[PDB]
Amino acid sequence: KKKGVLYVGRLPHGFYEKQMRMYFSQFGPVLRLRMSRNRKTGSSKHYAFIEFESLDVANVVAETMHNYLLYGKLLQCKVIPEDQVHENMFKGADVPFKRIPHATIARLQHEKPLSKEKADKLITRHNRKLKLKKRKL
Amino acid sequence: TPLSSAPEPKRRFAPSKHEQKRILQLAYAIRKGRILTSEQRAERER
Amino acid sequence: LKVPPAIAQFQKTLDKNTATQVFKLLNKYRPETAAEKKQRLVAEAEAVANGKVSKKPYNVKYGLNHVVALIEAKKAKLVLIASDVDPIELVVFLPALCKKMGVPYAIVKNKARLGTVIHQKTAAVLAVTEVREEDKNELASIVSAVDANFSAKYDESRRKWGGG
Amino acid sequence: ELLGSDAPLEKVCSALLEYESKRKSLLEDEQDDIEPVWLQLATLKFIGNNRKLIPYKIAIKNPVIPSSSEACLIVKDPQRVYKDLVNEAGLSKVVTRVIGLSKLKAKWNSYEQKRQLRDQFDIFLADDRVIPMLPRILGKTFYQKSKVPVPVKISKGTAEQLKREVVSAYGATYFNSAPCSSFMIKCGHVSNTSTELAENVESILQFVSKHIVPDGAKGIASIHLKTSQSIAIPLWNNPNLKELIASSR
Amino acid sequence: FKRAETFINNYRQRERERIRLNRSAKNKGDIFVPDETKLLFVIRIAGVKNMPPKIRKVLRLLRLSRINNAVFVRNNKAVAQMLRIVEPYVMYGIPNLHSVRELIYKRGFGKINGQRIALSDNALIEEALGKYDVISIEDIIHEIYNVGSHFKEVTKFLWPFTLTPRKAGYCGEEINELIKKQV
RNA sequence: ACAAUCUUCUCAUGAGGUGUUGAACGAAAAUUUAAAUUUAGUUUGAAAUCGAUUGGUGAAAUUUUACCACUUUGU
Repeated sequence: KKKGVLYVGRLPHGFYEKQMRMYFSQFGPVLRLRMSRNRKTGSSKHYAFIEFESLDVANVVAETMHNYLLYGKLLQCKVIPEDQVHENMFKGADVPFKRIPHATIARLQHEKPLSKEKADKLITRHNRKLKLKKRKL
Repeated sequence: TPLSSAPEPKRRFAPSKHEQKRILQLAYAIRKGRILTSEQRAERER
Repeated sequence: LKVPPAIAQFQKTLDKNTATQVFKLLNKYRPETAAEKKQRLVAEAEAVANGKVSKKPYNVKYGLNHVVALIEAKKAKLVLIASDVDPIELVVFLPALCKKMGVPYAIVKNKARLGTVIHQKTAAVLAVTEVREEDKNELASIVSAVDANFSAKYDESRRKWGGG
Repeated sequence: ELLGSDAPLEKVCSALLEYESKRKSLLEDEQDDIEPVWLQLATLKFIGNNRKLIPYKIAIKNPVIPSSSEACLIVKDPQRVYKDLVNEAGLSKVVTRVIGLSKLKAKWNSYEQKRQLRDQFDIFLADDRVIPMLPRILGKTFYQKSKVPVPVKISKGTAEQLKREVVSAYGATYFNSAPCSSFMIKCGHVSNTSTELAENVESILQFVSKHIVPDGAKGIASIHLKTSQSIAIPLWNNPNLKELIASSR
Repeated sequence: FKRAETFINNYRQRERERIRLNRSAKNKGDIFVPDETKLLFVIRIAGVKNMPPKIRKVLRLLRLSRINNAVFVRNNKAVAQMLRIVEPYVMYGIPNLHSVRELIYKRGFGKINGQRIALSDNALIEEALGKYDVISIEDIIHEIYNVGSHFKEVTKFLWPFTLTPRKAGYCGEEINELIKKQV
């Protein structure tokens, strides 16, 4: 009845969204799944939240998968109580992090053609800024 | 602390004397031809 | 029937996953067989018979008198006790001695499995005393797992009379 | 002269010595560490296709790494042969530890172990044939905490080459290329005087315009001199940077 | 059931394979291209679940849709590049004339009417390859060994060999020895 | 099935070798184009309890990409 939610920590590098889905579905089906990733590059934060339709299935899974010796890491599985579950803390579910390659997009705009007017806008107050720096010095 | 205060014998920081006893015994019988050497063991097999 | 706590503790053994990971480390440190020992010694014999300095060996420690002496000397990092020793009083003190000496210990299943590591039919207890530098992290992770999956688990259960 | 047909050096570098000195304002362990001199360079176009995890062997005459800094050498298997060569070359006090590649991969696997090894030495030198592996094995705990192994060529394995390479390695500044248009190069510290600092700047500029910037010094946008907390005093500005970028793009 | 460690191991292999394909494609577009052999034998060693899409497409093009499948191909720059991409899952070698004849005589089966039919009689071969000047198993073997114009048509007509039970990569003349162990 | 291909060097004299756990703390500078990449440094158990950034691009047959990254998702 009550939608239980389980927190999995210390995930070994490779136990990712696809890997958890096919594994935890053996104990019981999973419809949504989310693992935290960094804003800048999307690298896994080695911790995730997995929900379950029934609290009982979440409870038994936490029992058999707590302190699990996986890849030299003691996998931590604790059931999060409902009062600490937030509505907006499960957005972008099973969403392949669209890791924006900021290095290349900076280069593309860096290498993008710039007209004389664009260069004049690009110059802007750089001489004034240099003068301001000289005035400060 | 460890239960026993007895000093550590030198035998635990030196090559085993039991094996050296066997090595000299084996080396003797190799000279006397009692045990087949590794190089001539293979030749007898083939 | 009702069993005392010192005998009841042997029914709570290490889980399958942790035991399987424990024996992966143990199988790296098996003692050399009677055949492999003879091959190594005869090889050094020819180098002596004709004409001619090593490192300390690495292996898992076995034997009840040997292991108990290593625990008392605090030389053992991990002690694995068989769960089905035919006279139970042979190992009934080992969990208490390991607790007193601060030795991470676990009760594993199938004393035959312990014997297979040491090329013997049967071993009552295995002990890992000191491993190579490559396996320091693997042993350290196992000791942390034994702490959680055996010591943190049970514990309160091992002080209760079992059975009945 | 090479950069813009002019040499506005010496005066700025000498003035920077007094600029930082005026901004001066019991402990047991003390050291001769001095604030580094950061030579900021700006390029009109991006200079890096991708993250290159090797330093640039910018040969210099005033070393930025003091001879009191410990060194760690990484060699290919076996490590005993190169350990004997280091001892026979008189580099025991400099090259404290020689680690074979297999031993480095195995005996240092934990992140804490890698961090402990990183903090045990001040500079890391690696064989050129084993440098491409060190991106792994060493990981982010090395390449982000200002510890980039140096590609020292010891292929033939002789004592005189070891002494020359280490002296060359110590007497040089390094910079890890990254994809961007701005970067900082270590030119020295306050201990080096003005004239030596100026010599370091010009030598670095020649090296930068040769093997770093594809179009040479003509592609340099601006350059500034800075310290850890000092103001980035503009060393030089391109008189035609604005029109060059407009015409190129 | 499937243990959690298995899924990570499959993932690590997938990430391992992705980098290897990235090595071969970018900055290393050079293949060995062995010479002195116009025909080579390629056998798919093994494959894993969730294999890379590029590797599967190469296997489908090379007709290696199943493991332990042996196919004879002509040495070419395009073939070498495809072989290098699928090198981890495919073993290549230089077949021998005696080995090719033995394979055709033992496990030589063609694709007649979309079905794998053994070439037990020369009548089927003659009817299927009337325009290719092939009427017997010996003629097909000779054309394959000599790598003629109709060898490509003969290869398409011939079904892939099933050399069920090995090293990975190029095996050279040792691949012919494995044929003796299979036929 | 906790196993698998991360370079223990090549070419040509120079040019290459494309690969890094996460979290936290913390500078002051530069160009790009506040947001973005560089960027003094540091602390740590392969540590972890919302904070997913959410663009471009292809490639199978729009859901599918767990990096497809502009050079930008099945020969």
